[PDB]
Amino acid sequence: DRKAVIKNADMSEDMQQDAVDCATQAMEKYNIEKDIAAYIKKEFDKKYNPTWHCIVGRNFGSYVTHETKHFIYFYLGQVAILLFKSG
Amino acid sequence: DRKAVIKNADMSEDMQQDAVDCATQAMEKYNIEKDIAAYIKKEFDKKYNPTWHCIVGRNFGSYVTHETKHFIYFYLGQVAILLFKSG
Amino acid sequence: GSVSRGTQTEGGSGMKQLEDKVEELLSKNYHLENEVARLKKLV
Amino acid sequence: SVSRGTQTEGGSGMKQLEDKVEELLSKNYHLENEVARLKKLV
Repeated sequence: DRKAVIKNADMSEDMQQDAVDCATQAMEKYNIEKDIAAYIKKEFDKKYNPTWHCIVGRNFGSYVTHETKHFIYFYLGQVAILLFKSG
Repeated sequence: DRKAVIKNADMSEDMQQDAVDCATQAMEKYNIEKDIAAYIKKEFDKKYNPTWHCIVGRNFGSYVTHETKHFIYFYLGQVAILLFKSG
Repeated sequence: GSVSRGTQTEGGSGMKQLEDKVEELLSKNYHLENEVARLKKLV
Repeated sequence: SVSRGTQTEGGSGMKQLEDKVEELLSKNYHLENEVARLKKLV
């Protein structure tokens, strides 16, 4: 019911869908953002090497620095998801 | 109506107050979180070396990895502020 | 590679829609309940 | 290197509403069936 809208990305297409999948899996498991956030960061640390970070929520803003081709910002439903690599 | 409450910190005391000051300055200048977020990240990049990241908001959760003695999570009023180093 | 950038959420749109829909349902609900109570008495 | 998370004091007013609509929608459907069920006896 909660369809995927990518607001911004500097990332490969494969990885972008793979983020959107994770986010979806995480949201089937956990209701709490902190926990969705950890689920994803962890999965990406494994597949694509450290060091990823991930913020999940509805009313926040950010300023961050990422590695080339390792950044995504997208909504899964009315919930925003920031995921990116630095370290 | 905007007193400082530290929820969690792994940081020096000087730095911690200094964050709380930055946050305060930023919020005198900018209403928008994104912009408060940038103000701080930038300032800490300058004073304490890169690479800092900063998330500012009211309804979000996170999972992140930080450097030893470079992490703070605190509220300035009803607005939460995450700031930390990872490069 | 090193790229600095920010994000901002835009939530809040469609809230009156919900607020007004709750009001509607609450009201329809109370009135439906009374109809039930009224008919249970009959049967 | 220290991995950790945060969470804000839950939660949004909008989730509150979303969840309240869900609740009412559901109570409603069920209340209607009860009516028809008595309306079927009448």
